[PDB]
Amino acid sequence: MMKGYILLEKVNIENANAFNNIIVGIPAITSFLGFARALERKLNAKEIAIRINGVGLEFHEYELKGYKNKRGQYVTSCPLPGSIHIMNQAYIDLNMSFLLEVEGPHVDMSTCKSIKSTMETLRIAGGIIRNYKKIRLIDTLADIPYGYFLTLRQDNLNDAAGDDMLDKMIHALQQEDTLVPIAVGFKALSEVGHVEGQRDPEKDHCFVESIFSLGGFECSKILEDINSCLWRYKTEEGLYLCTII
Amino acid sequence: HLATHVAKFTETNSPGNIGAYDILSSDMNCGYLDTANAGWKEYRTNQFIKQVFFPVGGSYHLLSILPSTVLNYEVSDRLYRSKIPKIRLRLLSSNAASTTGSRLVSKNKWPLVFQALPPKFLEKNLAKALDKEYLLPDINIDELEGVDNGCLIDEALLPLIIDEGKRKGEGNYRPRHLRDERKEETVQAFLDKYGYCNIPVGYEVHHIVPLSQGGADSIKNMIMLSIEHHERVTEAHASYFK
Amino acid sequence: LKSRPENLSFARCLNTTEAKFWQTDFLKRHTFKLPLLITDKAVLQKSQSCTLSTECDTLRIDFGIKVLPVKESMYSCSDYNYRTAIYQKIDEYIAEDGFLTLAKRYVNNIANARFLWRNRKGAEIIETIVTIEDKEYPSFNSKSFNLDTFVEDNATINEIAQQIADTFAGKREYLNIYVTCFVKIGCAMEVYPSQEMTFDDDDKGKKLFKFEGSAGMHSQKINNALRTIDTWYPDYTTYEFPIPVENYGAARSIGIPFRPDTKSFYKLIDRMILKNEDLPIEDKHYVMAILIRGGMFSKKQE
Amino acid sequence: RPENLSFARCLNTTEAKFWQTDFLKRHTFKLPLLITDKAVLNPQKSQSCTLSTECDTLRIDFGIKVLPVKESMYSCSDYNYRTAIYQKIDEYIAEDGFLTLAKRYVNNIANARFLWRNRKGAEIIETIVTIEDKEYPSFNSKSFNLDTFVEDNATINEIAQQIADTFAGKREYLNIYVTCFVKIGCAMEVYPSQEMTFDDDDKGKKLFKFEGSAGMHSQKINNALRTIDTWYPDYTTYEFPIPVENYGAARSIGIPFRPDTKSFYKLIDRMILKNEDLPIEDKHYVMAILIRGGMFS
Amino acid sequence: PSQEMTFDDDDKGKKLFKFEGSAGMHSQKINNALRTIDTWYPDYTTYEFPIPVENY
RNA sequence: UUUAGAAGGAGAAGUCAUUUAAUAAGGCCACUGUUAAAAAGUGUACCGCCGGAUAGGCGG
Repeated sequence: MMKGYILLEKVNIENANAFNNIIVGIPAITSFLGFARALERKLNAKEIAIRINGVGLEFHEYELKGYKNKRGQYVTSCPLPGSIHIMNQAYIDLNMSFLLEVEGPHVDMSTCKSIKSTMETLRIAGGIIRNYKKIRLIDTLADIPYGYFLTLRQDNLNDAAGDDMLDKMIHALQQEDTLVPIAVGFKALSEVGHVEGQRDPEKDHCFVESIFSLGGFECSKILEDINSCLWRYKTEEGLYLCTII
Repeated sequence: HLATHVAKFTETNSPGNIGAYDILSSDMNCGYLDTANAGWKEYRTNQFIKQVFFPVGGSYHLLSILPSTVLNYEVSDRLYRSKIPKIRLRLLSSNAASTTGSRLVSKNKWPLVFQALPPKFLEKNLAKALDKEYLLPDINIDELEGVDNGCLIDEALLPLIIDEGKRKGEGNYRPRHLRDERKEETVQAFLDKYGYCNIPVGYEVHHIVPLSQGGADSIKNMIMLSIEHHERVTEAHASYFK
Repeated sequence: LKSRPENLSFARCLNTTEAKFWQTDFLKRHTFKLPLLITDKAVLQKSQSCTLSTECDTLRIDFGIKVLPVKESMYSCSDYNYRTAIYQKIDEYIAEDGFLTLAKRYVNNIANARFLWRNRKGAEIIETIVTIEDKEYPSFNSKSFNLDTFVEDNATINEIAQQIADTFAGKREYLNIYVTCFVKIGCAMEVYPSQEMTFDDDDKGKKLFKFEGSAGMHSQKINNALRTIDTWYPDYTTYEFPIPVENYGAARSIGIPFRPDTKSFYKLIDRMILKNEDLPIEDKHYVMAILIRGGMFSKKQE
Repeated sequence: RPENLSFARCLNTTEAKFWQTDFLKRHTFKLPLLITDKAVLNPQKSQSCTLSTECDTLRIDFGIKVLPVKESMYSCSDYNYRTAIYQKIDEYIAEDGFLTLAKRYVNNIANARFLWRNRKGAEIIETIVTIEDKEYPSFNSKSFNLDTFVEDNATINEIAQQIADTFAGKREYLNIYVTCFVKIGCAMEVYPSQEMTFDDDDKGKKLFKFEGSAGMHSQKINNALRTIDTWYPDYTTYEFPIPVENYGAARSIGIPFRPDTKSFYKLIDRMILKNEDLPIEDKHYVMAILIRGGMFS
Repeated sequence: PSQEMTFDDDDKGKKLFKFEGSAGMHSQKINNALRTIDTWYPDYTTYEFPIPVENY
């Protein structure tokens, strides 16, 4: 039982779901959190017994699946619908990297082969893995290549002019260009019982809606803390969420 | 119709009247926002709606995700006059919205939507696709001339090697972090290139564009050299790659 | 058991990536390789078109395939009896055939290089090369293979079909295939890349697939020619050409469904798990063929 | 009318690239021709192309590629239509095999009609075909007229026999590459194609840049070769050929010429379904349209 | 004499010093010859030679 | 166990015509570039032989 962190370096994904609710481009972070949880479950199916809790995102390159129409606005592309008309979807080519806060025994020069074997049956936000560049276990603060980290900056999200989120989001968005909208977890309702029609009937069912906040990009050289990134799960009385504290 | 949480928006072919509405208004300045925290000017079983799993610290909970179509209508009019970047989405026809049966979606079936682009020096292009592709020599196939088994043996061919180092990879230099890595497969490459048991003591390893303007660790992009030849080309390549 | 589960989902077992185009000659194929940018033209309109340079003769297309087992790739099943029943059926099919009669045709498709659709007509010579990440394979000429007469007695076809049938059975867990092709058209002729579904308020031209400038093809189209081996549909003896594999047989070329009768997917699953009758080998071939492609196989609740 | 039916064009042309030579060393000389720019008097920038002062001949390089009509049948939504098209094409090729139109196509290359304005004022025009290692005999395009078609040559008959036999019989593709030389003078004004601009506050004259230098459109070099429609009614009075199209008349005259009498929106209801016998000029028009292709629904 | 560095790589061979129609020596070499008198560095007994008086 | 699981964009085209931009014009005046340095790794590698396989070994 020792604390460490693994790095998934330069994972490029085609057709990742970039149309979560309102944000076109960067997907919801719960996609990456559930990807880390699916990797944790895949390693738990094997008898390695290794836990993962904490994930930070480092974006390198992005390609919205489209072009520019006249002046700079984007028009996006889509496949042809078939056997069961198109309604609303978008896709992206991401080239980003993962920091996974890894907590569990027997990590040094181990579990990398298991992660490599179990990664091939995984999709990041519904997109193909293709070829990630490397898996690394270097335990330094300056172990990051030249990328940009998407963190939770609750400064203009919290303190800005405007009475409420709506009359405050766009007003906090004019003066800062790096700051971007981010879907951050999701909670709506109650009645956690066992109503039918579930994907797995032996679980807890709910009717849940996405929630939103702000985010920002900082380089690998200039930074504040590891604790200012590496997003964590959190749970309350029906208010499941992901945050950095 | 006009409810905030209506189905048949993220997908289709889901026969249901799933409307959750909103009788709760908690509009405090928290660290987040929801459909009730917004401006907001305007539920049993599930099939063909997105279902996810979330850990509660202990077990897992299966959660069905409903859209925020009132926020989808409000973002369009908020972004109509705003100056931050925005991405249009013309991925719809009128008959699909008529079949779906939502009056709010019918007025805004081609919405002006929020977006989150990473900064504009991160978007890929032709140079950002050609930097990951590295050149190859146009002659190295087998023992052609001046060569017994891989190594450049005879003389009067190092001008040919110097013009193969030229004529490819000129003016297209990349930064240091935009360079191909040196993998650990290379020891097995010297093992099974021609039949060597290990790295020869009497030979070295070299490429034709070493760490400058292309070059990768392929199965053919290495040419082993002698001491004098490598010593000469270390300055010969730096003569034009100053 | 009486009915299909309320939520059944299958992952696709043949995940292809999008391809990208490059222009090269036929005497300098593996040697050098130029980017094929999408240029623009005047039409009487703003029409995007692509063509080779005046100093090139062929074009080059590279794309990759990933193979996952059908047994393991069950993403969501809301039952245990149905899961064990189809598991037993899959083990029975492995024991009796070994998933080889499907894989031979799945590699017959790439043997004739059907993934270059309008690029095939008028071409001079083809050099489709298939490479796995550990083993290289000999090339073949796509003009010697008919588009209807399949080959079930080749060598490279048999080897690759067996090596992918082990993954289909469940012996391995993944497979990666890299394919390169060198269709020879002529000097400064026209190539035919893919075209997007980007609607526009003002524009009325055709925009082709950019993909960082260097043109290419969608993975949806490049997969469609690798699963067009259905010759077991009814009245096949009056048509003499294969069709792609779907549920209802609704090929977009014709508009009349090829197999909408009881020889289908729903009405064969209703006759396989529940009935457990000795349906012939072609029906089982089709059933595991559509189960390889996968999708959403939930029962029709209302 | 039936479901989605379409076609592909059976003859294909590249985009010709302009050059500039001198007629003394016309085999061994080749110089590029870049589109200049000079403003004209009103705020407006316009481009113009002209030769240099030390040369004398314009050069055009373009190649043709032919496929069979059976191999060019693209979108088939019904097999009754497809087998009717097959039967009509085989009863056409049972006796001549597209021999009427291929000869006129090869003649239309042979006059060098593809230069729309560069033929206005020329001393000598020659046409060379050198696709294989063998060299075809050189041409004399100044000894031809627009209205009449010649039928008794050697190289025209040989090449027309080659395309008319590859149209149905031997092989699927065939490529023939042609090079043309026009003597217009010294440092004169040459006319490449024009580009459809789409920006406001600019009355530009953006000419066509192919591979940087001057060039020619593909739809314009395929509009001169498609002008052979000397079978339409009211031809003896007007006495000029018209480009072949699904409607009646081109945009040159404005008024329609064949809106009802012979047009693919009208006669195909009484051709593909009734299969009644038609005169050979109507069949020539129908397979001229099926040579061009396009949507037919 | 001390060579004239890698000025122009037209001649790959080692050049020499040429000024006023003769050879000689760079006087930076003479300067670093006369500057080698420092025997006050740390761990003098381990190495035991003079070192040129440089910044470090 | 990730707004998870799935998907054929297609065929066809004529952008064309002419056009004078030009008259007039003062870049100015003054401010020390200096401090200090390692190009040279050994800069070229021959015979007498025994050996008759161009194996391999002694001496100058």
